[PDB]
Amino acid sequence: GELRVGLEESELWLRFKELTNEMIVTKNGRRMFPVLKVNVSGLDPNAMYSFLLDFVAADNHRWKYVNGEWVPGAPSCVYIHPDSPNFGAHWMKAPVSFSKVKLTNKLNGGGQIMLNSLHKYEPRIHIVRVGGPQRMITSHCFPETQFIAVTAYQNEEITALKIKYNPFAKAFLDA
Amino acid sequence: GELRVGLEESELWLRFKELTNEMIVTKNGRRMFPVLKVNVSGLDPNAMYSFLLDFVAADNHRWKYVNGEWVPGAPSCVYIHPDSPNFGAHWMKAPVSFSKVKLTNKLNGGGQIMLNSLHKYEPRIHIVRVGGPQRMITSHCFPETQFIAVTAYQNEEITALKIKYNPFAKAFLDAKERSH
DNA sequence: ATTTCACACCTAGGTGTGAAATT
DNA sequence: AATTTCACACCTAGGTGTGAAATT
Ligand code: NA
Repeated sequence: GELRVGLEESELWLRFKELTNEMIVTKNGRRMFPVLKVNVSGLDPNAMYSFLLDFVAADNHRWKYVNGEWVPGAPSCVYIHPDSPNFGAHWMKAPVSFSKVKLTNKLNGGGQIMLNSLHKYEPRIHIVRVGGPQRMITSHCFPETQFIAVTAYQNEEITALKIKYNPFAKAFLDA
Repeated sequence: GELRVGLEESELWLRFKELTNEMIVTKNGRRMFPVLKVNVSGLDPNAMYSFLLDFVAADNHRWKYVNGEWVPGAPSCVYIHPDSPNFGAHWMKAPVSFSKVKLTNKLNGGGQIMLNSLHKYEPRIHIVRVGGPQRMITSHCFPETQFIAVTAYQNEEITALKIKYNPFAKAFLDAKERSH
């Protein structure tokens, strides 16, 4: 196939993956960091597509953080990228960033993807053809972006990188 | 026809309009206030459309504000609404607000609309069918939203209404409510 | 007469913190 | 004790008119 989906900023994602990544989930929705950003080529530049994001279990068991390490102890709803629907040229000319998806531990509203806390999840992206002869769906999972949903950060080394890179955490970037 | 396009918050618009509305233009682009919003019905909920905004000259005069009144003394580039392209159901389920369009006097390529200062303009919206059997471009002009592009507000009565309704001007609101 | 621009002051909201609540 | 919640200080990000200054 012509389609090519690449995870942008993989170096940054692997820095979090190494220490086991954590994404805060809140009742009101919490943005991800790092932000999932995808590079796409191979779409028809003049065809219409919608990008979808959901979250798949990365394993089967509940997780627990004890003594500085992670120990064992259903697919989410889908989020539509706010640029959808759009032509393939739009999706290809710049990386598709899911900067506005919010993760939550309660089904309290729309636009927020509910996650079960202390479980490992893998982001999965779907490219949906809009108005073609037939339905085209492609799935793309990125192992580098696996994480455990938490209500509070467990590994402080993750907290440090979150502070180091998320501009919204700049006030804590003193140390 | 089936299509129906009407202006949201027309009452607010006509408050500026009967004073002679004014829109600041800057080098880096200035958002409009009030924001142009339209209610759409009659579109095919499953067909694809884009919404386009441009500005047509409301007359041939240059304009001048002297002693508390206005006096005599080419269509713009088009702004594509950020929700474009989208299904008719998306356009119809809520007003189409052009809250992010920026008006400038120095066209420097940032997606902003260059206008001529001290000229009178009328927002004009275009609904364009996206990838149908054939073209469909409608146009809708809203006489209520006519305005004069300015580098600085001339009519303080207009400035007061900006301060009263634009929440980004809230810092000046209390002193304005104590006037007259 | 007209345009420019740094500025204070806002809207709007995204961070981790840490005390507290919940279990 | 493990986990969740929440008000908070502190930021990013950027939209206002003001009025002193600059430009014509
Ligand atoms: Na400009």
